[PDB]
Amino acid sequence: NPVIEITLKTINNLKVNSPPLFTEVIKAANKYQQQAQALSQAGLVLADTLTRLTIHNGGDFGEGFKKLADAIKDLENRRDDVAKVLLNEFITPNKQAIEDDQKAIATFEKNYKKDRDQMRQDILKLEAKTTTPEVLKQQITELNDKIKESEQLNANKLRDVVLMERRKHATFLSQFNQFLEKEIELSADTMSKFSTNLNTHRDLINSQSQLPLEMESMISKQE
Amino acid sequence: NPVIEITLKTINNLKVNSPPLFTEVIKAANKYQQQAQALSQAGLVLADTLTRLTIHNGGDFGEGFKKLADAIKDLENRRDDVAKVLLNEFITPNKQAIEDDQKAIATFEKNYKKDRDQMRQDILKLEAKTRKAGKITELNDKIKESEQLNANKLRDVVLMERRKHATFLSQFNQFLEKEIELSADTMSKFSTNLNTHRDLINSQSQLPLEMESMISKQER
Repeated sequence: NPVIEITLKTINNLKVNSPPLFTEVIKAANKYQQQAQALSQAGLVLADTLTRLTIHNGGDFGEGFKKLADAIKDLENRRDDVAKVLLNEFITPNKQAIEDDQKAIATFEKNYKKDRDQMRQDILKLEAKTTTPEVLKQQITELNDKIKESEQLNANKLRDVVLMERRKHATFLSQFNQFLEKEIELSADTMSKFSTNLNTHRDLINSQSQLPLEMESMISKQE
Repeated sequence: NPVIEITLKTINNLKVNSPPLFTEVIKAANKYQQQAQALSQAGLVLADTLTRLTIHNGGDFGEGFKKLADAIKDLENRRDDVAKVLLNEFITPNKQAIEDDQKAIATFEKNYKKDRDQMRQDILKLEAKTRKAGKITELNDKIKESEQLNANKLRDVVLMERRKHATFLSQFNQFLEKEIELSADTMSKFSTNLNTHRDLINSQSQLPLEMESMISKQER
């Protein structure tokens, strides 16, 4: 029976195959998050070294260095927040969900054995409840009714478990989406910020051959 | 002489202050680049665990998992490219720049002194001269020649500092441009993933036709 076969196969997948595989994704995501924080902190140190350029270097270039430092700092702070989202919105909630689901499939399987065994019973007894054609008949149309009733249980239980699997997967994606949205946000902030620095640097680079006019104004004044 | 003092202050800054400050930037950047590679490698692992969900899970969700893993894989490989650009285009070239700039200000100072002194030896011998020759506008003029040797050397050294800072920014820009490129691809790819996920999530309570048809086939 195909209906029963897929039900059993879907049950095996959720109880046996799924929990370790999804748990590997969690471990992998947990490590990724840790490395993201590491990159974030390495970014802040870099930002600080750029700020320290402004100790002895003022003027417009000094302004550029400070502006570059502030941009990198702000972006690296936001990368940290991205890592936190992956941890708080995916890793921890899905870890809990993996275990909750693992218990839910145990229960469904129990009730599956029970309902199918209960159905086995009062079909045997309705079988073993068995001469005028108006007696054998209502014994026949009754046995068949219980079989059409058992068949409807198998199909209901197939729906129930297939939908249990789709709801598990949808929750997985729905939680992972929180990290994706924040990644998109960070990327958008990066494009917005780094373009302003590029524009500033380009004007700075194109002006490397001209003295600042407060430099000049000092030369004219000397007399 | 504010013209002269700024000149000495710029020689000192380029000679003494700047090289350790810029070297520290190179160091912090090398560390940043390495953490970026580590993050990239951890990402590849993550994309692998996602792909492995396809073994037992297929249909629409399985294909969703695959496209998610593929998206993360491409992006984390691009993050590695970005880290390379920072190393090959900024870290390595500016390391050489700092060394070269040290030789430059060294050579400059050698000639800043050599020329400034020889000027004094000439200016004294000339005021020493017309003293015993009136017993002289060339004096006035030669004095204005010094004020030109000074002002030129000031321009020269401030421009040396400007070129140094320009080169620094120009090399760093290569990395910024690649960060921007990575950000654009991230927005594009993840936006596609979100759209795929919305469809899947919205259809979690819908039994596939292949299931509905299998059920009906059992009744016959």
